[PDB]
Amino acid sequence: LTDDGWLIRRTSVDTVRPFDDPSAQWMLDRAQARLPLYLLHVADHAEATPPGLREALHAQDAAPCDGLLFSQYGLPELRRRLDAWLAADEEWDTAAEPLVSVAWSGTGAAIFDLLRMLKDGRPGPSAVLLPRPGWGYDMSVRDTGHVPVSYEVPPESPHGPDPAHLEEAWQRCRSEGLDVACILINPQHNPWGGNWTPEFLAAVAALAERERVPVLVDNAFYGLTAEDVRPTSAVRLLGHLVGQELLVSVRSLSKQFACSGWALGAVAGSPGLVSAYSGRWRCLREPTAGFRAQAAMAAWLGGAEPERFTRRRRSEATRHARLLRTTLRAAGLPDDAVLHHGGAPFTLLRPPGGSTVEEVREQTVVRHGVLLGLERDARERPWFKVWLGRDSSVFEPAARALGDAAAEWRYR
Amino acid sequence: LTDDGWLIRRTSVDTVRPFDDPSAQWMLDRAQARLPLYLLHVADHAEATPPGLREALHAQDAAPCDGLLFSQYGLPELRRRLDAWLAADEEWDTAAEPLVSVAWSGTGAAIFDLLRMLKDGRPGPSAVLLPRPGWGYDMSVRDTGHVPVSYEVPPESPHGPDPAHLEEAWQRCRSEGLDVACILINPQHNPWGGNWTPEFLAAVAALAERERVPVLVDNAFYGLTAEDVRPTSAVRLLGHLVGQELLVSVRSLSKQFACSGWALGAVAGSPGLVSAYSGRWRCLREPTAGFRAQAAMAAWLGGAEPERFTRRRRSEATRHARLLRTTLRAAGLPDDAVLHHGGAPFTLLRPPGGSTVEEVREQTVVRHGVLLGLERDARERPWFKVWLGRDSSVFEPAARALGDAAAEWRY
Repeated sequence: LTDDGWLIRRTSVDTVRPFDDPSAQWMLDRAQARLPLYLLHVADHAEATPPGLREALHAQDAAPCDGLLFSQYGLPELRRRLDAWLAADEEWDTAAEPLVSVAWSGTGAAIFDLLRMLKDGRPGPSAVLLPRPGWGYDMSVRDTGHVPVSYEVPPESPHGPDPAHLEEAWQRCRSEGLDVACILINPQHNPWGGNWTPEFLAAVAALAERERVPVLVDNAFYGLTAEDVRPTSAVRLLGHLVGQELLVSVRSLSKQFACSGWALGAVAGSPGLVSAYSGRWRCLREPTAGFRAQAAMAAWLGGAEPERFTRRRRSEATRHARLLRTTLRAAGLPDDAVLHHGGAPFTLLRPPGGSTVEEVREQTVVRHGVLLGLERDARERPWFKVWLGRDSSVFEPAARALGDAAAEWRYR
Repeated sequence: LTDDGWLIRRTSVDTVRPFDDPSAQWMLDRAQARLPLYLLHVADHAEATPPGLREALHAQDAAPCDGLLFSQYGLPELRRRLDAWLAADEEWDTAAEPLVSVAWSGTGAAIFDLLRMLKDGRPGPSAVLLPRPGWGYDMSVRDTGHVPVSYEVPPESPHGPDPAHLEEAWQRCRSEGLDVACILINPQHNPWGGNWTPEFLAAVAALAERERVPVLVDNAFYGLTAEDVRPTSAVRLLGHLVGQELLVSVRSLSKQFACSGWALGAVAGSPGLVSAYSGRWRCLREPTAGFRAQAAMAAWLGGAEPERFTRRRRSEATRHARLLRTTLRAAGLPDDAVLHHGGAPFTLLRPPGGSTVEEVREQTVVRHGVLLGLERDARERPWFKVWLGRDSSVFEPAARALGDAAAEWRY
């Protein structure tokens, strides 16, 4: 499990094309050739679950736990664990009175359900303010009936956007005649890894309060900052929006805790928004599924292994950022072509000048097995995105292989 | 476990109201009093999984299997398994060339994604033809931008609707100026338990072909007919629509195989519709989740237990329909107040005349612990729906309690 070929040979090889993105074939060809493959382009930890988690899944054989459950909020032993755990972990305002609900099919799907909820009763053209680049929010915005109007997040900024970026996007809503339905923020940001500021959050809150527009917080990486980076807690700083029906946060558990297949998460915030989400806008569409996974996670999350695993992941993200930096320096990259902000486990690489970046991307897989992400800034300048949150057993050889590849890159 | 109170005490008791339907409180009060509770209103088998299925989850510890998958169609070992299994079980037309895809968050959710895919590119008002009553299709139709235009399915018909019912619905689309986007059918029908006819399916196919409208088949209960009832196979009879991009079926595995929490199912049919569903209209919304559950179910489906479990469920459903008929005759109900058609595991009870049916429904829980479903026909006449697909360990005491309740009813 020191590389990722096994994952593609099992989950991608099929008698149908597994997806039509060009990277699908790059990954297949590398994996089927049984050559080392390193997937640094998607933020997963597929190589292992945390200690104790699979055991917790098996322990739930003690009682029947594979039927549908009779709560629109998820399994109560999980829901109340998340309420306590999130309030402590994110340092929620004790004077706010939020409601917490389980999401059991992915927080991207919870965002979709939240956005279609906010389209209800809105005949007029509507906008969602969202970061660009963002983690797949754009299609959920379009598919739920809104216009995506993005605010720029520069890759170079260790703190992500500034209020001026939000204002520019708001002014495009003004001139396009689009009613703003939601402001979506991602303070520990995928893909750039910025840690967003109280300044920016206050600008978001002021716009929310002025226009009566809810804020949607994606906290997937709140718990995965670098060791020397204290995450900005948007729910703490925006606590006054809870009682105004202007705040909902979503936070995947399966990302931080290396169980992406279980698709468990928390939806929390204003009680009207969250109760409407949970029943009307989620449980009419999907079943009350995930009984066993929720019970296993309630037992696991209530114990001692979550803190140990989180501390491990944050120490790895820090060490891997440092190892990538020195590896790429030894390969000949200039210091300023390697950025790591510590708000989420991503390192950003400026691709070598003058080559077609998609070609460099493919040749890195073909020649050395490493698949990186590709993002672009507001002027379409390309950046490679390197996910750092793999176990060291995979990241150490992946880093070495990327060092081999980057020595073939020309920096002038 | 010979009742259901354990399930409500674990999954409904909380510091928030679990849902605002009045039945939530009836269920809580009975369960929290630790008096026998029998949930016969939802088609689940929460009391137990089939032999070998939980063991299959353990066996998957042998390799890492809790990350995201790199296929928009689900885990290949499951998808391949379902393709072969469905083609044999439903006797698909060997001349058709369908595509099969895994659904991993519920087939009601797959229907939602299919319906919103069919709204794409349609500014004009559009309709979905659907049965009334149906299993929750109506809100997916509305929430994906269509107008629900229902065709009547009479509870009394052991074969469900006739072509005239479909035509009446189509004519309402015509007079309202609604463009038909989809015809949804449920041949082994929830809630009435009819087994729909080749006649009706032929009328559906003729309408689909004439108007170029895809058919969406819900086959949740295809494998759960009574012992003496061969299910009508819509995909077999509609095989010619596959190549025309006019057929998609959805089939939950988790109902038949008593693992509803795993929310695994199959989406199958026209390759353009199914590939567009799988990627564009599902994987941009949902993560490629369910690795371990899909792997466990693929392994389990490769053994001998699934066929044994299915035979057992069908035997139980048939025995339970018989036991309810005898129990309710002894309680004083007329024969025409107790219907079981055998197309799915439901018995229909006509409530006592002159009582308020929601009151009778509540009092049956309060006094005897039995929760029945409530449906109505096209003239709003009420019927209780009794789910039969529970283990006998639960159903036998449930039937005794329902007999006790029904003896208090006036016929």
